[PDB]
Amino acid sequence: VIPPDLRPMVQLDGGRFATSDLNDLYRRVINRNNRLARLQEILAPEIIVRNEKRMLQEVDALIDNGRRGRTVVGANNRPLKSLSDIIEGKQGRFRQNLLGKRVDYSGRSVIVVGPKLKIHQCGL
Amino acid sequence: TNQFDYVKIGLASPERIRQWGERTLPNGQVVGEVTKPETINYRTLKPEMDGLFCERIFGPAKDWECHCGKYKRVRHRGIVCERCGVEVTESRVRRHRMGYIKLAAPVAHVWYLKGIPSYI
Amino acid sequence: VLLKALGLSDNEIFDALRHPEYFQKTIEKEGQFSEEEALMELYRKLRPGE
Amino acid sequence: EDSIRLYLQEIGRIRLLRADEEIELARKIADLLELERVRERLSEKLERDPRDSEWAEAVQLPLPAFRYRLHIGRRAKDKMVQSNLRLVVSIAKKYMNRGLSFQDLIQEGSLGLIRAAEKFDHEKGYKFSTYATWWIRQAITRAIADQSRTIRLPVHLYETISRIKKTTKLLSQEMGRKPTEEEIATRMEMTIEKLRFIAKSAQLPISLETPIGKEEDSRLGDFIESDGETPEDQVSKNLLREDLEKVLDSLSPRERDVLRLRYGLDDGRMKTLEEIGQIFNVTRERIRQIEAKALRKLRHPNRNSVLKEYIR
Repeated sequence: VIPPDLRPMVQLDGGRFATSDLNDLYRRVINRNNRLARLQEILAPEIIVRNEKRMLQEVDALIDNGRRGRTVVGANNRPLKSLSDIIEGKQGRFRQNLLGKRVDYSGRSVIVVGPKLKIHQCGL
Repeated sequence: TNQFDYVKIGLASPERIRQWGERTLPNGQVVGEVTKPETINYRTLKPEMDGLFCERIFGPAKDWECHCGKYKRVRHRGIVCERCGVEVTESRVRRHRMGYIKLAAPVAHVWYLKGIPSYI
Repeated sequence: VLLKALGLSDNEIFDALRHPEYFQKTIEKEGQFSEEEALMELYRKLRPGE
Repeated sequence: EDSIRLYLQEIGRIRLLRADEEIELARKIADLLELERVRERLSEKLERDPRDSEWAEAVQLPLPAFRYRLHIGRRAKDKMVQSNLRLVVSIAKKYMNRGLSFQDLIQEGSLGLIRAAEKFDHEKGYKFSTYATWWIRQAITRAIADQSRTIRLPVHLYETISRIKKTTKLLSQEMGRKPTEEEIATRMEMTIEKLRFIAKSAQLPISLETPIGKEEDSRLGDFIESDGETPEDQVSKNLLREDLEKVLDSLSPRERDVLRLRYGLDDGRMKTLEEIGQIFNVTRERIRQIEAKALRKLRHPNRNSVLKEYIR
């Protein structure tokens, strides 16, 4: 289970405190795990236990909202970016978050015509 | 740089992932897990017990401060909140600690499963 | 077709009339409706199990 | 491609077996009550349970014979259980998913069912159709909202947030829609501030990984830092902190070496007046004086006059 500070819960004052999208996986997953066990003992019918084991193996969604059950839904029925959906696409961390970090110290201003200066040197 | 050399990779394993995650402590005891869903309580703003953002097993929030409280200043380097699971440092160690849901059932990993290859 | 609604005696040779299935169905098609109209391709493969 | 369908699809045919077996179960309803109830009364006198089968019944009971009481008495409160697993959909529908999942809003309802049987009540005069539900809907709810917003809510709050304005909605009578204003607080006997307190604490967190907008280069949350150090004050403070002692260079080392860092500084912040009293010159006085001496060996503005820009 990944550490908390990094999936973190975020801060916007007002009550709209965004939180995250894998801790809710968990949120699932832990509950499906505990509530279950918390059947075991009472050993009541498997209709509420053996049937949950699937709602337990369902943790597969944690690992991928998306392979193989229908995905679970997000704020907009999105494939809740699975923990296995962070460093996966070109826009998914991974390379873009390392091979192509953005980075600091430099400029980004419109390059208008300015042939007055020489070539070996630019005009800042 | 130097300290690292080359990266092997194999199927991980509980009992092997049972080597990290848990962090026994001189309460003399045994800490790893998590059990119960959580972020912080609403009113206060800090995780709880278990708790997915634990301020104890996971570590600090305000840097060098036991959830038990009575904890300020830093220089300590072993603190274990006498009466809590707060073992402070810098609030950095928190980023370097994992736990586990401890599946009651022996669930299998989707990454073999419907896997394009479906090794399993 | 017509084996789920308006299963009127050969109503197709009354609405189609011109070459509906070479003018007379095919092999594989039978057009039984007694238990197909509102009861086939609806549970006979559709929507299964009950 | 569906386990909900599964529920159908294997229990949509499950019936209620009528309510006649209620008494057939009643015999067992008890009997189990017993069999345990003894066996833990017997836990409870002693041995905290000898883990003995016979003690599984205060009255005598041949092992296999009583093994027939249980299992049979159990399928009684198990078949009927599996049987009473159709109308439950009512609770699902009424509570859709309660910001969770239809299924979780029925499996938590299953936590009911059992919490019926037991304290379903035989020889009552009608089915738990008016009592089973009861649990059901009191067991879901409790969940639901225990469940699901990843911030647990106390009920005194997650209900005020859904009552303070609800009431008002109706309380709007004799007023203009949104009734009064802070009188609402008074109406429910509260202080606005707590009200906002409750108002603020509502809705839910934003995605923080949702598209910035109509366009892309955007899951939200590409999107803040709180704290690093703003390189600026990490190259500052070190200089400052370090200099706080690195400019300690306008005094003799009798104090420069000791009181340098008050009683702590750089330290968590302490080892104090006593200690130095001993720790350095078997003093107790000399701490305060030579410390005051140095405590001024820096202030007349020329002493250590190289960090005046500090103005801090």
